[PDB]
Amino acid sequence: KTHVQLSLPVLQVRDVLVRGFGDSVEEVLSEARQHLKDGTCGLVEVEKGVLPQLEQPYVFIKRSDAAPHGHVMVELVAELEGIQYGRSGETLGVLVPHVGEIPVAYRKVLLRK
Repeated sequence: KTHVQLSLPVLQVRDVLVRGFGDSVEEVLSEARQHLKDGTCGLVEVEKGVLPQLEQPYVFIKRSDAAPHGHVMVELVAELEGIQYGRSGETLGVLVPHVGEIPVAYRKVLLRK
């Protein structure tokens, strides 16, 4: 399938134990997709002071369209030193590994895969 329905655990930035997916744009997009597929991917909502507490390169989910079955359609954009790899809509948040942190909420997304 070109798209996959996912429910992403929303984590508080200060709870996150593994604060990024790796060391290159290509690695973080690779690892983010692997974690999304394996159900081991969390989402941190981007507010003032969040991104400086996470590791670059960042992986964003961004709105790709204006929402089947409650799932917002999203795609992955990476960012490293202020340059984005990909072009998409509004940030729904920043993806991080999930290693058992307790979420505050779930974000239903339809991931272009």
